[PDB]
Amino acid sequence: KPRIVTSEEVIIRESLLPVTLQCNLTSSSHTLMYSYWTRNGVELTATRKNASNMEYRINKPRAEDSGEYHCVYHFVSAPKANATIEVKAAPDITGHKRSENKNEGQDAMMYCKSVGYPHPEWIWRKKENGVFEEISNSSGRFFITNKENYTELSIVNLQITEDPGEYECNATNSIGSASVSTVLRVRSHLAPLWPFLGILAEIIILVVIIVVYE
Amino acid sequence: MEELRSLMELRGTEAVVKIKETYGDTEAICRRLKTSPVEGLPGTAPDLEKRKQIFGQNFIPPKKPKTFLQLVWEALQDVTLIILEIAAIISLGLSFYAGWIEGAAILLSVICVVLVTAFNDWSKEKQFRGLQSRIEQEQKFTVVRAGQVVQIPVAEIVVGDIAQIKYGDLLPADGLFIQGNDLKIDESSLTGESDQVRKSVDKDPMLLSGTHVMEGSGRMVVTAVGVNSQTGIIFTLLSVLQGKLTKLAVQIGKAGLVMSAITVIILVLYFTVDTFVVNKKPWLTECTPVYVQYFVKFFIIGVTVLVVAVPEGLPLAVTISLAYSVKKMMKDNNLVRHLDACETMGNATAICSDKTGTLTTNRMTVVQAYVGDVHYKEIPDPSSINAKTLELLVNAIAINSAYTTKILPPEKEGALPRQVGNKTECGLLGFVLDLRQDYEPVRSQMPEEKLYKVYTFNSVRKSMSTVIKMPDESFRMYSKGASEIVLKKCCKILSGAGEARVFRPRDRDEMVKKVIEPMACDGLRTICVAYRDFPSSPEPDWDNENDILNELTCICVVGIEDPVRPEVPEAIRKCQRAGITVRMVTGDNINTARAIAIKCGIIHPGEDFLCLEGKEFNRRIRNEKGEIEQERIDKIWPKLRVLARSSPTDKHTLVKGIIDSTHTEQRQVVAVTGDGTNDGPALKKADVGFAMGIAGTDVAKEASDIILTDDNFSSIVKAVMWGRNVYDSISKFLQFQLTVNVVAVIVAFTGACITQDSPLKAVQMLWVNLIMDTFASLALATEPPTETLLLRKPYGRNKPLISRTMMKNILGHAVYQLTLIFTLLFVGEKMFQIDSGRNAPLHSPPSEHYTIIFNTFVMMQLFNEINARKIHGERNVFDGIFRNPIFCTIVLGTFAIQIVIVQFGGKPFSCSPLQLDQWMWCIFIGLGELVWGQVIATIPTS
Ligand SMILES: Nc1ncnc2c1ncn2[C@@H]1O[C@H](COP(=O)(O)OP(=O)(O)NP(=O)(O)O)[C@@H](O)[C@H]1O
Ligand SMILES: *[C@@H]1O[C@H](CO)[C@@H](O)[C@H](O)[C@H]1NC(C)=O
Ligand SMILES: *[C@@H]1O[C@H](CO)[C@@H](O)[C@H](O)[C@H]1NC(C)=O
Ligand SMILES: *[C@@H]1O[C@H](CO)[C@@H](O)[C@H](O)[C@H]1NC(C)=O
Ligand SMILES: *[C@@H]1O[C@H](CO)[C@@H](O)[C@H](O)[C@H]1NC(C)=O
Ligand SMILES: *[C@@H]1O[C@H](CO)[C@@H](O)[C@H](O)[C@H]1NC(C)=O
Ligand SMILES: *[C@@H]1O[C@H](CO)[C@@H](O)[C@H](O)[C@H]1NC(C)=O
Ligand SMILES: [Mg+2]
Repeated sequence: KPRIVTSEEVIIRESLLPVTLQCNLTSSSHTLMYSYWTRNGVELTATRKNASNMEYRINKPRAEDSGEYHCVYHFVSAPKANATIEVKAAPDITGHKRSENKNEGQDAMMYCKSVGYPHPEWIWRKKENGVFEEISNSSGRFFITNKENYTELSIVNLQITEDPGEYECNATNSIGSASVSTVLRVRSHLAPLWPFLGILAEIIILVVIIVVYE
Repeated sequence: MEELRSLMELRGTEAVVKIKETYGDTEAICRRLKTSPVEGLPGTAPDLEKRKQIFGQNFIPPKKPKTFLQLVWEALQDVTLIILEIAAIISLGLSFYAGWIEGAAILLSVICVVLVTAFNDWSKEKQFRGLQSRIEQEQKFTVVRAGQVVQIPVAEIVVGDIAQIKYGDLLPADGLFIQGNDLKIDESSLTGESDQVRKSVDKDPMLLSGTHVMEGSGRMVVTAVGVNSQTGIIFTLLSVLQGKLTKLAVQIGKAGLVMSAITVIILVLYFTVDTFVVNKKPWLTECTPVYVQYFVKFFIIGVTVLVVAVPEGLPLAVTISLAYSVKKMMKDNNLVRHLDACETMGNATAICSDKTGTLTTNRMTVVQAYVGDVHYKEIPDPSSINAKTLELLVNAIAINSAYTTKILPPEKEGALPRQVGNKTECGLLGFVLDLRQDYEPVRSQMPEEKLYKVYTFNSVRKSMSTVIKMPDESFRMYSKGASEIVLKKCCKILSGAGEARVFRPRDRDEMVKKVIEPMACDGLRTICVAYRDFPSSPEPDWDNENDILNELTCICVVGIEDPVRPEVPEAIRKCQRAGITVRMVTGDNINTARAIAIKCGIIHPGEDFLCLEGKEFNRRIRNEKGEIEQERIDKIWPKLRVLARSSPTDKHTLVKGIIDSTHTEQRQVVAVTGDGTNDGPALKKADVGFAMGIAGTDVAKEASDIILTDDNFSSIVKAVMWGRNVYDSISKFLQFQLTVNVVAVIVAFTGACITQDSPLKAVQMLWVNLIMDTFASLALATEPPTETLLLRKPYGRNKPLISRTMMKNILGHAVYQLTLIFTLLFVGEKMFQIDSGRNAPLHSPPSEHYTIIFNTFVMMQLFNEINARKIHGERNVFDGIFRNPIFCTIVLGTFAIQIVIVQFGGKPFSCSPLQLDQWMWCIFIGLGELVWGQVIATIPTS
């Protein structure tokens, strides 16, 4: 089994200093053909050379870059040697819906897609008189699906009395936490009726004035 | 083009001798042309078509109109559109360093506008052309084809046609004189010499196109027509309201310019100060393109303010109104030769008219007779007359009157008999027929040869006489006179049992008071019929007609009445109600003129109005030496209602005296209704001159601005109404457009001061510009007139365009719209619960907030377009809305296009689809516009 010595883990802060990750193939009796850096199982471009020792320099380290880096070694007749260098960062939400407008008795969907490593545990909160209390799945009409970097909250058969409010995704991990919020609005089925009554009142008063004065 | 073109060049007696050398006489010319002789013309269609193509030419120059592509090319070259296009091109190019969807949109929108505007022009000019065509159709000339005398358009005259020439006619083509009587022509239009040339076969048979037939009658054969004519050679080889509107246009334009510049500079300054000074940011030229993008957007919005602020097409609107009124005016019997005289008719403050034809139907009938020393208010029975005097009376009337005046049979559809010739003569003939006799046998016993001494009727003598040699060894003289000239001359009366009683001054003075004066007071022209006997003297000296027309014997006295038209009393009442005084100019004696004027209502019985004659008028206006002085005229004209026994130049004197007097506080605008051969100059001195179409000389029609096709005074009133309408239409259009550009501009500026963008984007602003300029002008400038326009005094020349009520409406409706739009722009997020589109980042998607603002703006503008139709504080807005289909079509089409724009086509127009609730709310605000209009209509302006 080949021996690989790797650099220590690095926590990406707001500092702009470049970060270098190192792998050294200290013991190998096999003929090496090549080696390559990968992140989350994705090959990194232009990282295939002789490279008996691997260096990766990141000039502007950011939260989006942190991940599970691997330096894989491939030989003639020996299994590839992967090793592991893990880079952590605070979580941060990239995209989220500003508002959700749906008619009553319909389906509502919200999501908070974020980035970072470790993958953040996702919890949803609802505004209750100024304090973000937890969401209660009492009626069985809330459905929360959690993934690595994605979360999805779905509501079915919207009721105009309880659902309208503001919902937050808290997104915690081992470095920090990051939360954003969304506003949900439920529209009644009787909305068009009131302006129609206003129009009728306008027409009748207009007709009354015109007829009376002439 | 043939030798006939070279035939012209008489200049004395060259043409006659040239004909005698080359052709022989005129008969050889007639047979050379393959044309039937004086009897008639073949008139066969293929032959006339062929000789129209090859022998002559259509008597119409083409005048060369323009095309549509030239119109769009001229519309495209507007400077501000070029600025907008280059800004859009820069933005589109820089967006690549889907933002392009903005810039491209602008370009396409521009290509739309420069189309529609161009189309508008191509429409309105078309209308004008149509009118001109109709004018060319009303010009007709009398020709002889297939032995029949028919009227054909002047454009149909071809070489070889036999054209009949009457006095007052305008010669349409170059021709040869064949036969006629005492034909005198004025050739001042080609030689500059204003004397009447006498045309005869043996001296000068040339007739030139464009000359005026001054006297006589005859026939001619056409030789040269069109560009080949003499007058065609010279043709070849070579507004208060508009001026007052232009100043308003330029003032508003410069105000909009300075406002747009201020907006652009304040945006640039605030953006730079905030981005650099406060939030300290390095230049970082690597990211420098974004900065300039932020500038370019600003620049674009500045331009979109300017195109809305400057009124383009404001002074043009007047013409549009005319282009959609003139045709309809033709259905009220007003053919408009000069369009400038239309709106001038709105300001008319005096009308000078002539009695016969205009106010009286010219249908002369006899209703009173005095024959037999017994007044007869009704036509007597033929047996009830005195013995043996009826034969003498009918003989005198038949032989005396010209034999050409033949009363045509009443073969018209259930109509009165048609009268041809002198009206007095044919009236007396009808009176003779009314007594149950027939002048046809008496006229058949006497051809023209037997009569040997006839004095042609002329206005100097006011009488006409003839001499007959039938009695053996004697002569008999028959005379008809004005009943004032000849009553002095007669020395005996045939009365009683037929024996002559000696007439004396003593009983003459009382008989003039008994019958003649009341006869005139009943509005009856008085004509006296008399005779005399000449014995077989060695030689009666007919040359000294002063003594020959004396010692007659009065056969009878007859009254003739031309009834006043039924419409002209009410028409004159309506004219006087609208502040337009009316005067009458006539050639009758003062009694009959005064009676007819009282009948028409021109002069009330108990009023102080002068009814002085022509001779007294001339004597008064030239008291000092023998020249006309304005100060002397200044006393007569203000109270001159009826002018009788006038002369052709008296009308011109009166017209100029009224038109150029400085005595009145307000400048006077006169409108003379003359019609005559010698009535040319007067029509040119007055502001607008009316001519008569049914019975009018071509010379009178040539110099007139408007032609009345019914020969009725009432139609004149119509003209006034139409003229006033034009002014009103402009006003209401000006009431709408201004309001829009008072709101839009302000809104943009206010946005520019608080937010960093305007709620109305570029293409939306181009849509609003299209609504406010073209569609608004078509909808509002073309409004049908109403009779109520005749209930206000004529407007002065100096008066502001924007009145008090117009400005009150502008301010009030702008206030309402501004309040609603500001309230929406600042609190819509909470009123509708739709989030807030304010401070949107660059390249952001459209939001519902700004779409609601834009939609409610357009709806308020449409309902204000409905409100704009009433200027004079009228409460009932919907009065007569279905009389104008263009208004309804335009408003509903704009509504439908708005519904399509808001829902579909969202990204290019910066719009997002709206639900039903928000649409109903927008329409609710739109109707609140009308409610607030009714609210503001109750505020007293004074
Ligand atoms: N055939 C005639 N014989 C004799 N006298 C005539 C004849 N016809 C008209 N008169 C008279 O002679 C004068 C000619 O006037 P005329 O030119 O016909 O009209 P006016 O009196 O000038 N009025 P107006 O038609 O309005 O211009 C008048 O006094 C007539 O009454
Ligand atoms: C790791 O490899 C680099 C690159 O060759 C080398 O400079 C460094 O000394 C190596 N470190 C160790 C501990 O082997
Ligand atoms: C690099 O080259 C050296 C020297 O030939 C060799 O021993 C080693 O296996 C190579 N490594 C590769 C090709 O990855
Ligand atoms: C390398 O091999 C190990 C074997 O345990 C595996 O866990 C790891 O995921 C591999 N690396 C990659 C990048 O697949
Ligand atoms: C999350 O991780 C998956 C791994 O397959 C990747 O495809 C996706 O782009 C990542 N980001 C988001 C926002 O889901
Ligand atoms: C809520 O309860 C319902 C009960 O039917 C269940 O289907 C659903 O998954 C629950 N959701 C959560 C987030 O617990
Ligand atoms: C997520 O939850 C933490 C832990 O309670 C809370 O304090 C915080 O407000 C949330 N995160 C953010 C970034 O607000
Ligand atoms: Mg006359």
